[PDB]
Amino acid sequence: QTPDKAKEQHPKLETYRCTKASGCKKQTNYIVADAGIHGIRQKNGAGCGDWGQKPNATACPDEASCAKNCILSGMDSNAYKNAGITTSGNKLRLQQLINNQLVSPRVYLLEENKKKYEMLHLTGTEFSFDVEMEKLPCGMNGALYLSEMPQDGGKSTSRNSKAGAYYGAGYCDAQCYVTPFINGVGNIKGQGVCCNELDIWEANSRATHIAPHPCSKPGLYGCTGDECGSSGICDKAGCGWNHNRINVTDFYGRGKQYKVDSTRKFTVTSQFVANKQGDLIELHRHYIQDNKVIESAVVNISGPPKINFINDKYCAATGANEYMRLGGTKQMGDAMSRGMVLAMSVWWSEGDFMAWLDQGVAGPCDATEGDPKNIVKVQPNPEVTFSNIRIGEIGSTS
Ligand SMILES: OC[C@H]1O[C@@H](S[C@H]2[C@H](O)[C@@H](O)[C@H](S[C@H]3[C@H](O)[C@@H](O)[C@H](S)O[C@@H]3CO)O[C@@H]2CO)[C@H](O)[C@@H](O)[C@@H]1S
Ligand SMILES: *[C@@H]1O[C@H](CO)[C@@H](O)[C@H](O)[C@H]1NC(C)=O
Ligand SMILES: *[C@@H]1O[C@H](CO)[C@@H](O)[C@H](O)[C@H]1NC(C)=O
Repeated sequence: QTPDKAKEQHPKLETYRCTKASGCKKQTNYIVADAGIHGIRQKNGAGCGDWGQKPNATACPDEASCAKNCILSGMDSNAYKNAGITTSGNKLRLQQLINNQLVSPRVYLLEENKKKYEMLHLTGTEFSFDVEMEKLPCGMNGALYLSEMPQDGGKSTSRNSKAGAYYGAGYCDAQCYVTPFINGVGNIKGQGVCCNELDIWEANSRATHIAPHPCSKPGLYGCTGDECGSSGICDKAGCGWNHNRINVTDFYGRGKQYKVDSTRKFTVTSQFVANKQGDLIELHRHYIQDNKVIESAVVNISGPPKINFINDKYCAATGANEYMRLGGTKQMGDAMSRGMVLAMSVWWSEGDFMAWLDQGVAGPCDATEGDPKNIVKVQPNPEVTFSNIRIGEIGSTS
């Protein structure tokens, strides 16, 4: 789509780069709403296509026509605020609803110039954030994750690609979903938009999940047919780690009866460990609440190695077949070494209610309190605040 002339006022976010020897240093970074949330319309006010579908056929018979007919509205400060996005110092607040409107924001981190996404190379490094999870009941998902999206939003791929990173273009992930735009251009062939993805944090106040999703093609890839499927080029499932699935159900939850108390603020430190050859071999996690290092808990079911981190032995043992088949931890770390885009969102699901995250062996929720219609009864205004993001040498962020 072709950006209109309206001013874009990206919310400011302070983030930190750290070293054992110098500590953490402040950086100016910007937050950008997905291209979609900006508003992509035809002049007659019609839209240019729906998630899961290719673009308007009349507006986008071809790429150039699509580029001309679909206009993207710039988002100013109030636009950002009505989309549920706000920042303060080093805090980012994402609200799920604004004035009874489902806004469910997805935002990406920009470099200080606003023209490129801040690309993060996490293999061999450490990543930490603080999160405020209390206002997230069952069924909700406050996600902090990375996707191997084009740094420029796709702009260099075509003459017609105009939105760029500056307006939130070029999203992808390991689901390979068919979206109306690929790389900032009409997705005329209706391909799935794929790419390696690292889910550092997917949670609500009742359950958390960690999950690397490797893909066999580098960067953003428009899959076709089977390339998009279960045995396709991406690991749709991922190799997850939920303390409730490895039988340690008192590790994370609301209240004093849990090691990490989801009703209060806490720090989430993740450590991506590399071998001598520079390949990712293991993913470590530890928390900080009340000035206390809360170590992750060992596997408490028979099968997996008795460890408290992700590695290929664990993933293999836990039935992460596609993960292992598409290259496992080394493949994921190669995307992490090339550089990935930080994505942050708030969402819920009318289709399965996030059951994979907080029901059965995943958590303490029943089969209906996660329903979006029930979620607003429990918590009328679901939200999440991620803050104090600091990337740096292992041992210096938390
Ligand atoms: O459009 C829906 C919603 O999607 C998330 S993106 C989601 C990715 O698609 C996915 O790769 C993961 S969610 C995924 C878990 O990672 C995986 O372990 C399990 S088994 O399957 C779930 C469900 O697909 O991570 C991201 C982040 O959640 C967007 O963030 C939302 O904005 C939109 S509304
Ligand atoms: C495509 O846009 C045209 C107008 O240009 C509109 O009449 C039609 O409904 C659109 N198709 C869909 C599925 O929305
Ligand atoms: C889960 O752990 C509890 C004790 O911590 C144990 O009693 C139970 O048998 C375990 N479940 C499995 C399947 O191992």
